[PDB]
Amino acid sequence: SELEDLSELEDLKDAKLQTLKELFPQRSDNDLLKLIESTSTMDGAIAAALLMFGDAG
Amino acid sequence: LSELEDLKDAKLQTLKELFPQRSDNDLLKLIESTSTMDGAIAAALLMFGDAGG
Amino acid sequence: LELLEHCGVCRERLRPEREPRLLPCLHSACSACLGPTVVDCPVCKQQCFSKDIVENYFMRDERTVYCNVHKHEPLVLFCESCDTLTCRDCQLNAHKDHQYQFLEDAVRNQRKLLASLVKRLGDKHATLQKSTKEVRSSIRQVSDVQKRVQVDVKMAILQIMKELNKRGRVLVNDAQKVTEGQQERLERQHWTMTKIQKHQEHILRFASWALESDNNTALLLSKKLIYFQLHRALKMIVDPVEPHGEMKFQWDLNAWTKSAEAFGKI
Amino acid sequence: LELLEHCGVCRERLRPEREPRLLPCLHSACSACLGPTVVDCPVCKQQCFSKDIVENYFMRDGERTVYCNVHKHEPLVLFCESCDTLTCRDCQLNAHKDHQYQFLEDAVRNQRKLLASLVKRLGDKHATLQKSTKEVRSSIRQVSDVQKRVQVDVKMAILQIMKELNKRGRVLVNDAQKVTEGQQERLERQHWTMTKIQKHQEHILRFASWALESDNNTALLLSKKLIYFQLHRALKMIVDPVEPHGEMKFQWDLNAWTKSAEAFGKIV
Ligand SMILES: [Zn+2]
Ligand SMILES: [Zn+2]
Ligand SMILES: [Zn+2]
Ligand SMILES: [Zn+2]
Ligand SMILES: [Zn+2]
Ligand SMILES: [Zn+2]
Ligand SMILES: [Zn+2]
Ligand SMILES: [Zn+2]
Repeated sequence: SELEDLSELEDLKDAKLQTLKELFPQRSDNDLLKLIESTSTMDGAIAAALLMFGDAG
Repeated sequence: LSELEDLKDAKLQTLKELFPQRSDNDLLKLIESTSTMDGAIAAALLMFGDAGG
Repeated sequence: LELLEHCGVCRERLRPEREPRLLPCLHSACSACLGPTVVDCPVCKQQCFSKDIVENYFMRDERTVYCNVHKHEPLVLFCESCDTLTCRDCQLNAHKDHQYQFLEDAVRNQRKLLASLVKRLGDKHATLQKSTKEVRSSIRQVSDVQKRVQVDVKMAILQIMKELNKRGRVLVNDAQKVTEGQQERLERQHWTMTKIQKHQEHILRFASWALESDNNTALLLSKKLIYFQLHRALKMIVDPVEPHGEMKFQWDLNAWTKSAEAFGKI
Repeated sequence: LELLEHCGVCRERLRPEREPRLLPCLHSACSACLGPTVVDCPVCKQQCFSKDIVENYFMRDGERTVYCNVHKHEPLVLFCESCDTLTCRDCQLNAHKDHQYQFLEDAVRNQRKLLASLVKRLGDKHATLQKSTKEVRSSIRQVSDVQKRVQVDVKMAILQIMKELNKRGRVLVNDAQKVTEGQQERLERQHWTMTKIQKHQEHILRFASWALESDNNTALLLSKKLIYFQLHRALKMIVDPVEPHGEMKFQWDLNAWTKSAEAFGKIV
């Protein structure tokens, strides 16, 4: 059961990564990942951090 | 006691100075009723009788 | 001055023929000013019966007045045993070998004693004339004390209001900061939703057109099912669910009005 | 609609001669719009190397035929089920020898019927977002109106507290005012006394002064009234008033307890 929950968690992280790609796409994936881990994967706090380092559009 | 008599008569003459029309026997009863305070006597004088300058 | 010389109600000049009389209260008026038992003053009281009323003798510019009894024999002499004056006949009659004196010496002595009386009484009426202004200023001073307390109270009130509005608007700035931080979050979230909806709407619009053209296009279409379904996995788990920040700032206004009135009464 | 058929920078109609390529982000543009390692999108990003960039095949209305990658003029018509894509007859004999296999006609029907299911599901999902957009848009207006209204509620409650407090203070002020003017009217009798006494003394005094100053054949007129001059001089000699002093306690009747005021104002 714990392995099933882990394989779910993986997709849960990847989906938020895909949203980041839809939003600000030009920054590398290896860059977005360190931040979605930093944020502990909050759907809006991730986006706020994305606005933080990078630029302002 | 001959001092207290002049002490009373002084205030009596002062009342005659203030309101003179009122008789003397009348003013005596009031200077006794007040126990001879300088101003409370003038107050009780405004009380009964004319009370205007 | 202008009022002493004149009479009572008529204010006529001192006419000696007017037989003017002088009251125990020292006013002077002709017996043609007031006629009627005990006689009273135009200013003071009926301070005495008519029996103690002397006619005013003021005959300006008849220097002489003659004795009561011995008719035309004038008084000049001073009966030292009777405090008053007599003519030569009474000092041979009534005051025979009564100890005797002349006018000059007793007049000088009486003037010198009355002048002393007058001087000391003037020095005392001067204390009156000064204590009058003293109490007159004390009255304005007490009235000013009332007014100055009236202002002191209001200014203590207003200083209390000042520091209170400081300590109240400092707490109001908390409502400012919160409301605008929650609104910063709401702006962020609406912005995210709008930009993501537009990316999804572009993806959806293009895919929808590309599919709806399915007449004689199966050749062109079948070449791209891979990347179609790839961006469909992109828009499939797009991963945003609307949270809602509940309103509990309604339960943050400290409205204890009863405590306020209780402390403001005293 | 008007935007898909057209190209990238030039917005040319889909010219098959234009060699239009299709990027991973699904936009389309001719290789004459963007030439340059990893190639990026005019809208999105460099989502993929140029290696994963296929050319757009949209030659509308006689190229219903598209020809295979390897076997030259042998066109792709067949679908390799084991490779998710298409091949011509030859690839299915060589590369896809006995590889699980499907024909276009059945695979196209089934694939259209499955992609339409995916599309209907994603459309019914995106409707909920086209609704939640307006949802949050109105939530902003409601949150801002409620923020302004709570911001005004606090202020108006404070103002009402202040109104009633000022009433209840000004009341005690008027009370002290009534007390003070009562006390002054009571102490006022002393000026009354002083004035009337001064008048009697001034009458007598006027008289005395004139009486002495006239001395020409007035020893007679004067000598008669020494007794009554000294009698009303006994009247004005013992006049009998002593000035009292009303102590000032109006300085110690202001309730200056400010330390309590600040304490009760801190919390609210
Ligand atoms: Zn007259
Ligand atoms: Zn009089
Ligand atoms: Zn004699
Ligand atoms: Zn004689
Ligand atoms: Zn172009
Ligand atoms: Zn793009
Ligand atoms: Zn195959
Ligand atoms: Zn082939």
